[PDB]
Amino acid sequence: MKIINTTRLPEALGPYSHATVVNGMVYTSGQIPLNVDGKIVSADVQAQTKQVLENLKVVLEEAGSDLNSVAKATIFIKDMNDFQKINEVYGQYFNEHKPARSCVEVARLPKDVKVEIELVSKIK
Amino acid sequence: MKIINTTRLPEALGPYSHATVVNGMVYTSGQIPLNVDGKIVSADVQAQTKQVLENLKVVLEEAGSDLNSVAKATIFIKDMNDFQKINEVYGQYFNEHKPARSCVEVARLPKDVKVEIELVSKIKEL
Amino acid sequence: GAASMKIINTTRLPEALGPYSHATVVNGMVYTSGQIPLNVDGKIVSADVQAQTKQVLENLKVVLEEAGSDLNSVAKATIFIKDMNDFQKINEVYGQYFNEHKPARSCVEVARLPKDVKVEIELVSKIK
Repeated sequence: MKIINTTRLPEALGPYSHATVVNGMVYTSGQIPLNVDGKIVSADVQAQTKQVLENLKVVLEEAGSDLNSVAKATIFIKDMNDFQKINEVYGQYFNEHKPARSCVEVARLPKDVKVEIELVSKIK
Repeated sequence: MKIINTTRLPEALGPYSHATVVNGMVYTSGQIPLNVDGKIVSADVQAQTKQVLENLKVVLEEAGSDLNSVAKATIFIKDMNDFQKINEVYGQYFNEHKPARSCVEVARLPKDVKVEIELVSKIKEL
Repeated sequence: GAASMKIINTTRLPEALGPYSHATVVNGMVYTSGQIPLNVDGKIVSADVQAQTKQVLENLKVVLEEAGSDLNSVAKATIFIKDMNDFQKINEVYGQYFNEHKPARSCVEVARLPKDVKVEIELVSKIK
């Protein structure tokens, strides 16, 4: 069991970590579109999707993995009408390597963000 | 990292794959009740549940797993008042083998379907 | 032919009625079913959200123990909730259980939970 916490990201306040690594796999926390100051970056859903994926890129790096090693993503979104915008940004991060995915519209996310994404990835 | 795609499902057009296999485990994408032509098969929630599970069966089999090898299912539904009906269909597929599961009602699913199911399963004999 | 794993169903909790099990153990990981706040008699324990969160975490402690795991071995939790206004109260209880070890987590507001409960939690854990 390894605990992954990096000051390269907005701190996990309270009782969670950015990721764990266990049995050769990285389990990330859900990322939301905060910058390193813990501010929501934009109201724009594309901009939020980018911040999320950038944050996750960092977690994967710090955990000993990368984007091309991701097995599964779960995308929780506030509006399914944003799906095409989100998908466009997501497809910039997952271009050649295409993980398994689920995407659902939830009722509400932390801090009223529009998109939250969690990954399961293999250690390199 | 093995990427799984099967021509018995509608083509993964978009940045995903029907499933991946990593460390002897299969992670499927969430399946929705589309046939191979990308069309929703029925409005009926039981017919949708059946199509989801048949779609998952083909993904598992293409990956070298099967429904009896499932570790965990997550069932996202549009209406909890349909739970017992969805449950009845799911129990026809998971009769002998009873994996772990969660089931929650979401606000909306892709293409306004009523049910989406993802699975984590183990590869047979390796 | 089926891939080898251990199915967990303990008499310490209300039976999983129908086509699921309390947990599975596969390739050194425990996958729990989502736990809702049912008491030893199978009933919703209380309307209070902190009582429900306690009951969920105590149920999950049971499942993890019976599977050969423990809270210190959890990789990832997902907390599904009915109302983000309960998050502070839920988090206060969660943090009492995950005080020394802090797993990866996601928390989302869903439209509805089984039995109209306010919180449901699932875990993925290592064998201890």
